[PDB]
Amino acid sequence: VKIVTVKTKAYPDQKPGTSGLRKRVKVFQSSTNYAENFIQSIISTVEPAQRQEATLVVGGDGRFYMKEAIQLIVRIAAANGIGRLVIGQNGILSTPAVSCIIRKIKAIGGIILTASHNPGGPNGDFGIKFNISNGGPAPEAITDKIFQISKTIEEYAICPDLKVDLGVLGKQQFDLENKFKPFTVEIVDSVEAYATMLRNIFDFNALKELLSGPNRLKIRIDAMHGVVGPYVKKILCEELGAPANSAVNCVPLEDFGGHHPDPNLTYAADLVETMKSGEHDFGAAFDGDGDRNMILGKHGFFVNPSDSVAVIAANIFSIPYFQQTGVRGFARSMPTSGALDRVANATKIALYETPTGWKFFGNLMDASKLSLCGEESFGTGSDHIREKDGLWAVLAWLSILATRKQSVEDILKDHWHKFGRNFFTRYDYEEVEAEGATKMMKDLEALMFDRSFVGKQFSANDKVYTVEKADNFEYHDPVDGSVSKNQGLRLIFADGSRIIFRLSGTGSAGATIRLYIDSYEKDNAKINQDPQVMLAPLISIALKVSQLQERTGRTAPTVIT
Repeated sequence: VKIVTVKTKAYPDQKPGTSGLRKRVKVFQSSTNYAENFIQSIISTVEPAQRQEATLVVGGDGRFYMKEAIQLIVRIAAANGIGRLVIGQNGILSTPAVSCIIRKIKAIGGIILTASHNPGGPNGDFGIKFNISNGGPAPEAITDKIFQISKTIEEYAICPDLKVDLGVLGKQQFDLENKFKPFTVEIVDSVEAYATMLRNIFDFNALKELLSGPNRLKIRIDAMHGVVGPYVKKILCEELGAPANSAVNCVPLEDFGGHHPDPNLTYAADLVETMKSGEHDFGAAFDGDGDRNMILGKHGFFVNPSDSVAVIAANIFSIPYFQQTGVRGFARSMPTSGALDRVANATKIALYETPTGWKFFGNLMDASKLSLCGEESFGTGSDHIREKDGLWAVLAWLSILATRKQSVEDILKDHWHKFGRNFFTRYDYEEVEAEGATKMMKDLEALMFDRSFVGKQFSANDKVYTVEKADNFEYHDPVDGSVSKNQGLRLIFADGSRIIFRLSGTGSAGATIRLYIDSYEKDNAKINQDPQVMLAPLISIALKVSQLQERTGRTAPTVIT
């Protein structure tokens, strides 16, 4: 094969985010050298002398355009000097799988091809997510160096001619012009090292007895035709012996079957109506790249992502991996509820509150300060890898069910009766007109920082909301030293009830108003009723303290999660 150089005109908008360069498919396929240029930028952050002894792990969630994009990574990685590429078979490799392989084979980094929950197809999204040597996402320091290069690029190296076969397992060797070392591509099974890792984490025998045996937990797993499909079939059906019909939508489709891979009650409605009938005992779903998870009990019983990390924390020793490794720290993102904190307090194990997004988690896990962690955005994880893991949260749940021999609903009533219930909901108030939102946060800040603000009692119908604290939350990272300022408006009432405001604004379309409400409760009687009734005073109070409709006109939430 020959190494030929292509002259190129650089780009203004290729700024990689904390989740890599995301853009609608059209940008990639119609814009001359868009992809080619970004791939060559990623590769160019790798210093020349290290290219030969290096192995990059490549692979994606399976959406449209994944394939010739991988074929681009190959020819550019090859001309560029990269010694070896370990690609999942047929390009498939889930996000938790790509971290697990990087970490395992001691690779320089991976190049995951996933637009995560954002849809796929000809007119849907795409994206090049770069991860680094520890298996986690590239840090700001690295993402921006990719940015400085994407913007100033003149020419990229390529082997036009080179075309590997993604279906065939095993090693393929190619000879590059005037190069004394061959370029090695290596096709790995997509599920094997990942299931091998899971095998030493969990007790697959206890589980096999639970899914196969006389008592047979009748589970229902929907994979929304995303990357987890193979992994669900292989690990739950073949190895654990789950009846083949337990796995729904487990075949990788390019457009995810014309739908959104978002694991939430709204988007994964199909699974939820099927779960309503009562046959099944357990249900669960995952997003695009499968590092997110939705847990469901008999008849549809929604286990809130916040309460969930807290249940796995309150039964963590039921898992073989925690019993031999030890739990050296608990953690969550600030908008996520206080349920994990009622568990974390009971123990002399550290608890960290952090801004939204894995790097925060990642840094503590590398600093050996965190073992189990969660998010309210349907995210759960541990230090076993360096990204979140959908399927690992479902299996931790099945291991608790196996040890406990209780239904999911009873597990939550026991949790809320020993720990107390943090009622939680989330109001997504989509895209508003800039000027109001900015004002409301400012008036509320002026109101919240007042000399007479704290100590004051607020009320409506039942509970008295005495303000014990107030601020606009910022974080000082203990590891890379960064300070993430103004992360969210915080309202803290003495019993534990909170209200968080998160303004994800864009000088492009408009600005998102996120209303997060954590309402704690400890009464034996008040706990078992519905959250919308139990949170209602605190929901209106949020509107009466912020004076929400007053500067926006918005009545209802676009999405309730």
